[PDB]
Amino acid sequence: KVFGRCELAAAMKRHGLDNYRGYSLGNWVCAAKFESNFNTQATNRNTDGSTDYGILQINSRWWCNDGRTPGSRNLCNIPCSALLSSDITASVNCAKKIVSDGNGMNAWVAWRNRCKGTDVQAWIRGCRL
Ligand SMILES: [Cl-]
Ligand SMILES: [Cl-]
Ligand SMILES: [Cl-]
Repeated sequence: KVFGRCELAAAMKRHGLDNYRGYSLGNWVCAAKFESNFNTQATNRNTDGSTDYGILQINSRWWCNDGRTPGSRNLCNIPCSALLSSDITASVNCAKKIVSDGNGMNAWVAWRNRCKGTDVQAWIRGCRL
């Protein structure tokens, strides 16, 4: 599924992400835009052999099991393929654990490089939330 901007903002808000650990909804929408272009099916391979999965490009090195990332952890206790669903629930619950980990949303490289310190409220402008 490729979410529309406001559609995803609403789904994210419903799943408790608005101001979760202090990060306004715009931050989350911005992150998803640059991580996956709002596509729940996005996968991308990393140089170390891990893979990033779904709307928030959650990494098999730490957070999910894909059975092909030697030495990795599965801290969200889910198969990586569950992060590719049209329903964002699994990605959101895992994202809550990631963002609580210590470095906040800096865990998402695209958030740090493209969203952090920007006018993130523009991502939710005009949306019915
Ligand atoms: Cl915002
Ligand atoms: Cl593995
Ligand atoms: Cl959803």
